[PDB]
Amino acid sequence: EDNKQFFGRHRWVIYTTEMNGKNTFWDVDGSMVPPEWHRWLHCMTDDP
Amino acid sequence: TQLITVDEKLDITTLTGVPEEHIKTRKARIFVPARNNMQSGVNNTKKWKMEFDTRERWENPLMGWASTADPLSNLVLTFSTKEDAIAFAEKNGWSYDVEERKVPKPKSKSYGANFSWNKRTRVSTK
Amino acid sequence: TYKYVNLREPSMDMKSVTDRAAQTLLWTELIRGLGMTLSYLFREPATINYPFEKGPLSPRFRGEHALRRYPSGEERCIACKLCEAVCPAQAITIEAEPRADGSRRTTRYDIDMTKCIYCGFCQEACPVDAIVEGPNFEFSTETHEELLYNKEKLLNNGDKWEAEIAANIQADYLYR
Amino acid sequence: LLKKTTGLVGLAVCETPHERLKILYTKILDVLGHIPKNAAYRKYTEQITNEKLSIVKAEPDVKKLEEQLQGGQIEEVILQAENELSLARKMIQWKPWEPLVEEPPASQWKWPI
Amino acid sequence: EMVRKCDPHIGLLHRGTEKLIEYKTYLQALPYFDRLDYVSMMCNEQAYSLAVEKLLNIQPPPRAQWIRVLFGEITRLLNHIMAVTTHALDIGAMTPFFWMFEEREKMFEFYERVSGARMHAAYVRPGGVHQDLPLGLMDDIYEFSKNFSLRIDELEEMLTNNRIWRNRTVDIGVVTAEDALNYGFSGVMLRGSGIQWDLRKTQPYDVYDQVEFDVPIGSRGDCYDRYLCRVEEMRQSIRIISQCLNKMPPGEIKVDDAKVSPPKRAEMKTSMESLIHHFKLYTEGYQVPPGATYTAIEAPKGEFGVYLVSDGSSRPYRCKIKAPGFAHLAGLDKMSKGHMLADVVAIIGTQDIVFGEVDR
Amino acid sequence: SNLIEVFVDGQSVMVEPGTTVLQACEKVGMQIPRFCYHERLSVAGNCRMCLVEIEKAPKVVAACAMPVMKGWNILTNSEKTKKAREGVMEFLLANHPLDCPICDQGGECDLQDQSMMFGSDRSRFLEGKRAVEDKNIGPLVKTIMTRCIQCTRCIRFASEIAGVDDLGTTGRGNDMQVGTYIEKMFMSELSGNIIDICPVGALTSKPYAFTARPWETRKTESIDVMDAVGSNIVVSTRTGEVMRILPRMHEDINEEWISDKTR
Amino acid sequence: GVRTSPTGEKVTHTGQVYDDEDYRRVRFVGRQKEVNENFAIDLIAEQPVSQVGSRVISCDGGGGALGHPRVYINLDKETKTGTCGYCGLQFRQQH
Amino acid sequence: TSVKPIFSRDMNEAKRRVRELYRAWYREVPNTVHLFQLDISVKQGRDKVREMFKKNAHVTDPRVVDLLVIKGKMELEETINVWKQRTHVMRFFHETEAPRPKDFLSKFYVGHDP
Amino acid sequence: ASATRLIQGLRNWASGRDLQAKLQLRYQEISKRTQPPPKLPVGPSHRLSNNYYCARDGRREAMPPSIVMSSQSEKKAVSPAPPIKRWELSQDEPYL
Amino acid sequence: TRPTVRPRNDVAHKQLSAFGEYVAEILPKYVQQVQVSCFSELEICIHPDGVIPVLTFLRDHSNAQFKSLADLTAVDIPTRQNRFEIVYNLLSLRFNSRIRVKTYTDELTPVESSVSVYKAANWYEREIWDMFGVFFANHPDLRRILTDYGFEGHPFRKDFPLSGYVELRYDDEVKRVVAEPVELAQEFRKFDLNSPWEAFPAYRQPPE
Ligand code: SF4
Ligand code: SF4
Ligand code: SF4
Ligand code: SF4
Ligand code: FES
Ligand SMILES: [K+]
Ligand SMILES: [Zn+2]
Repeated sequence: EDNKQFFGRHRWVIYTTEMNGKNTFWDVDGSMVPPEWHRWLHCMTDDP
Repeated sequence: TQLITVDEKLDITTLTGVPEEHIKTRKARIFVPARNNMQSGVNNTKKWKMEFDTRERWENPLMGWASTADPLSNLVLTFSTKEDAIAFAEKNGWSYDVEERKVPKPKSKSYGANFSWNKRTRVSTK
Repeated sequence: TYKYVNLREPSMDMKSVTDRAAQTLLWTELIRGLGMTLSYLFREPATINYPFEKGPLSPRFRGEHALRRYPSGEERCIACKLCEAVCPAQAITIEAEPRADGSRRTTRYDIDMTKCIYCGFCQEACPVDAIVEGPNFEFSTETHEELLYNKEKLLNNGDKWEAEIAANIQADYLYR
Repeated sequence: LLKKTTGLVGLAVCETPHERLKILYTKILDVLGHIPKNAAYRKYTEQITNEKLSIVKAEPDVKKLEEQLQGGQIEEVILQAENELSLARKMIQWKPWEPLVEEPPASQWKWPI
Repeated sequence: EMVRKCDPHIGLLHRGTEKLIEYKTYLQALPYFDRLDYVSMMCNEQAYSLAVEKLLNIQPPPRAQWIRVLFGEITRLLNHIMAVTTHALDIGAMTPFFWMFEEREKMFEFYERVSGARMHAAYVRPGGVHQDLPLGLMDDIYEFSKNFSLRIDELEEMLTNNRIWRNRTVDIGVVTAEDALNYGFSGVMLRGSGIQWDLRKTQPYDVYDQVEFDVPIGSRGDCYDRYLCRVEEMRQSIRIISQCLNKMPPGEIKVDDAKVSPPKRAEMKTSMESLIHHFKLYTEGYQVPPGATYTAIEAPKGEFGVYLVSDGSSRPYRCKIKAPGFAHLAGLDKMSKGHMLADVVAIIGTQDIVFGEVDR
Repeated sequence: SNLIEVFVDGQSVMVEPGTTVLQACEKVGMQIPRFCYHERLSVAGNCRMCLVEIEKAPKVVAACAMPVMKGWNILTNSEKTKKAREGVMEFLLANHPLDCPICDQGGECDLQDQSMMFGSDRSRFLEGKRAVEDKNIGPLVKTIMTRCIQCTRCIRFASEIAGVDDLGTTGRGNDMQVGTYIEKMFMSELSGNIIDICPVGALTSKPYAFTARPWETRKTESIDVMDAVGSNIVVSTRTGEVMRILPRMHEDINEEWISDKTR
Repeated sequence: GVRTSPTGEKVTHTGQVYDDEDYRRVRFVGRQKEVNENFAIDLIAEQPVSQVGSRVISCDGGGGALGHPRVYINLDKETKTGTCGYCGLQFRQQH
Repeated sequence: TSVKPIFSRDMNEAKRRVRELYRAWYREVPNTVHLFQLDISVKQGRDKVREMFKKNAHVTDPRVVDLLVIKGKMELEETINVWKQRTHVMRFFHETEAPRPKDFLSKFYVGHDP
Repeated sequence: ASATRLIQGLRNWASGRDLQAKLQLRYQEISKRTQPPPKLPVGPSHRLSNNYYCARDGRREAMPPSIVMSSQSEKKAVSPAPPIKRWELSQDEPYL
Repeated sequence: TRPTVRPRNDVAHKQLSAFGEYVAEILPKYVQQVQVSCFSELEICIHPDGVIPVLTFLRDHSNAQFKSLADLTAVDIPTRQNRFEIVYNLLSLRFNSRIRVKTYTDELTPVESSVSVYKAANWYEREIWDMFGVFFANHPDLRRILTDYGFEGHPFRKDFPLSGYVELRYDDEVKRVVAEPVELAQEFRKFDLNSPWEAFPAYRQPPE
């Protein structure tokens, strides 16, 4: 979080380097976010 | 004058753009649709319908869906009278056959017949 | 109740005529436009860092479809075919029979996602909250038939996204 | 007073609207005399043309003539008088006061079918 | 250099929309109207809703009418941003496109918060709207509208007094008022030629007789006065949105005839009549009494009409869609004579043309 | 002729003596709603959905059973006729279970359809509904008796046309239950026609159960060949597959019934 | 509760599996047949029968307006439990 | 049976219009084969024109053949002016379509169509 | 918002407008993404009495179109409506 | 009937009825029916020989001034022997009103083109030709406007199927997009949605 950023920048993810066997160091993906954090990251809630 | 005399049968099959397969080999059915016996309502039995012969419906190899090649398989028309329907079928060159309208015959309803003195039409319960 | 855009007669005194001639010869409105473009040069841009930042969405969002369950594992769909009766694309195809314990369940539940218009009429027609339209929009495929979902794909989407789908329905069911 | 613009694009400002409206209204009545008296188009158009001509003759002002002719600007009142004249010259040729040329078929305007 | 004849060939997005409408119910044929003028989604929804409600002899509740007028003016801001910015981007000014599409992005967020879709909401329905406003939406509409005047101001700083923008639009596409009436023009195509006509004033619909706005009128019939009319219509849309946010009433958002609009999901799962009505509305749909209507609204492109014919059933029989871009693009051949090939793209910009509604 | 003159909404119509109000309204093209009335069964008069106003008469009459008197003006669309219809539909839907999605009669239900056409659009029933024990009457007719509206078309069919006399009503009041009272298996040769004449989903087809739904079926009109009667049927199909077999009305053959083999 | 054909192909909860000689197994060759392994007929069988003391009970699936329509289940049969037509939860009268 | 004509009062004027339309197509076919750069010959396209004209050779109503001449002029106008592409002109030559079974026995072998 | 006062003053000078009072980037002034649950109002037909549907039936009060003329005095000429009232110019901002 | 019923506009109903009498008695050569709907819309049903006199009257008369052609439409009703119903939606800006002018034709009788009355009609009746096949005599450039260039048939006729008769695909053999007969992988599933019970007793057609 950074609530001094503007709305859209204020929540972000740094993706892991290995998810389910795939090297995602450079191959990060929008669909690597699990559904419990997908509400918070897409700002469907204020609650992680 | 500005009115000509055409003594020919009205045939517009060249103008409708329908291919010859779906003109000369199709059989229209002109009919009043039967009442759904699941229901007592008779409002769907008021108008004349024109449908066609059902052609092949086969299975989609991918999904199992019902594939078709008949364009006229969903084509149902609605007519006020039988004669409008026959004129439309003859105008478009469709071979047709016509079922006459089936009305239910008038019934003699008597609630007193359920409680007769000497007839078999007594109800055993109510 | 009406106004006249562009019905101004300009002043023809020497002051205003020299003003307009200075605008012509010295390009004053052009420097105004350069100043406005320069003003946007020194703003923070509106660019979010996709995929590491995501665009904002509401709990009403209509993304990928999913078939849901009760809090027992029993699937909610009771084969009533309201969703394919209302589906304006006819993207939904349903077959059904009583399964081995006598329950009214589906054997087929297909949704062609390439016919689908993503309008959510199936989730508002569904009387048991079975079909919903989840928050997933990041589901582009590489082949056309991977978007022709059968019942197993939709039940996997339900099992995959239920932790989020249930919270969005929890946020939005009082408006429905 | 010399109205500077009509506001409508392509509608030129008429310098003498009163004389132009008088000429147009009397010319409408001259053309409209060639229609039979039992034709309702003649009676209705003589009625509204005589009303408009009385209003034009009875008001020397142009602004009050606009407020009581009740037809927008005075130049589009002139344009509608021209359109009525052209219509009357066409209605002489059509003769639409005659009886109905043909009855429709029996269920032609029956909705629903 | 000159253009002697300009023949637009259309039908390259003809999808047979108003034949597909005939095989679907009224609720099912509603999302075809989002896809006609696809920068004017809820306005076409509102037009079809008013057509079906005029045939059904029912009326929306007052809060639904204020939601429709609020989102119709948000839709009008969307469409005039699209109009002005693509009209500048085709002439060559590429920067206010990027400036105004961030505000257009925020209004798509308003649509997504109210419906779940960013464009094709299927929200305004026959009977009212589908669903109520989520809490805190009107505060964010206020925060948008409070700043949007500065956005229009800096767009207008970039284009209006600019000599290069004026030299592309001032003597271009002059339409006389009589030819604009004769060629079936509507909306800004009439009002730029000085015709005082707007359907929100003369033939007023949902609550437009209760909001208070001015109607911009051009003077020379050119591309530049129609540009100024669209900019001032964005100004007046901001004015109407301020009045709609202050005058929003409480109440329901559907007509409380549950034989037309669906019951709530809380009472569908509790009441027997409500479950029967939910069933028959989402499978058969509501029947419309037989008749034909021509309902027309003031869309942001002009008069958007629906000639809808009902036969008593739960599907439309005929649904002719009158659209502004059809008549405007028919008038393109007159509007470009004696001009150059560069002026033709400015004329296709001043006629706000979207080929979904041109083609159906 | 001894035809008497009656009026349906003021329109003059000459009917035979002995005509009921419903048949007199049928002669002018108006269909009075009904649940217990069926023109091939004896008249019950026990659902009160046919209640119509005769003008200058301060009481609605049961149109299925009341003979028309001479000079009556039957008001089929008057205000207290509509109040009678909405009240009786309210009482019909008071204890009726919320089963329309899991019901096979859904989409082809008389109770649904003329609740849409003649009922109100909402409920005032704030109580707990009843639940009726289901009966086992055979492998053909699925029985879910909570959906029963006690119209007694069952008992009249099995008593008069099927000739069995083994269905009835046991109990009394709101606890009145239609059934056999014993674990009996109703197996007539015509035993599947109580599926047809059940207006509600209380008697559905057990082989057809849960498989299809009426709007998506394509109704093809064909002939029975299981016997030499030539029974006229509708073969309803969905996506190239035969779903069920319903009867067609033909007054000279199978009037609107078929056998269980045909069905 | 997924089981496996002798061809190695998984069987869905419907009972669908392709035959040994059906060519349409080639769509899974080099790819996967996607089934769901949470069979609903096995999961609802794990729920215990609810003992209630009333003759008629009601069920709406839990959650109020988040479940299914509220239906009333008779429990007069002592041989068989009363099962919900929507959610499949079953009930028994304790006397 | 008193109908308003379209262009032709009787069949002789109608055949005059059929004949002039055929002349126009016959003149146009070499230009169509050239500028669309079709892979057909001029004789083959002229045989296709003769086939399309002999397809409608049974019509005895003057209004119907007036409409046939009108639609043929519209096709000609779309072909002279390059409004059609090469694909629209080659759609008269059903080349990718398989040859349909003609006799009873091959239609019996492939399926259920009569 | 994070712009330094020099860039903020330069930006306000080159635009000619005060840009910090009306920022196009959204911050903590917008509504919270988590809201309290609503309690929505019901319509006027949610009544337990005097609420018969035939007394509020919209679809059934639609009638067929009244046929004025069909083919089966000195009466005043009429118009389809009164003529449209001339619009008044804006008191708010006429551009005059 | 206050909150949910659309309120009836009696003033406009009376005004449009009086104006319908006016148009019917000025033009009795062509006017067949005049009807005002319950939601206050005026339809003039005319004989098709008076397309130009009735529309020119409504455009040019001082008590009409229907200067704007809103829409021009055919409706196909196959049970009528004059199956095409040509609908003219006119707009008066002077009197703030709308009028509907309706006439008929079959497949072979031409309607006179109304581009001499409204230049808006140029593409509309060309669309009516493209979609219905209604030929408009003495039209400037009558041809197709919306369908493909080789298209056979008129798609908005009701005997024309939803998916048509031909469909397109690219074929790599001839290096060309080709037209082949239409085959659906999933057929359009026709839904018989009509209720067997009468909905509107005021619209009941009288029996034979
Ligand atoms: S979202 Fe709409 S188009 Fe998609 S499956 Fe649901 S009802 Fe059909
Ligand atoms: S509406 Fe819901 S319960 Fe009914 S068939 Fe569709 S998904 Fe299943
Ligand atoms: S019988 Fe009719 S009203 Fe009752 S549950 Fe079945 S469909 Fe619904
Ligand atoms: S089961 Fe059906 S037919 Fe039998 S009495 Fe009950 S509602 Fe009537
Ligand atoms: S129909 Fe007369 S009471 Fe049942
Ligand atoms: K039944
Ligand atoms: Zn349950």
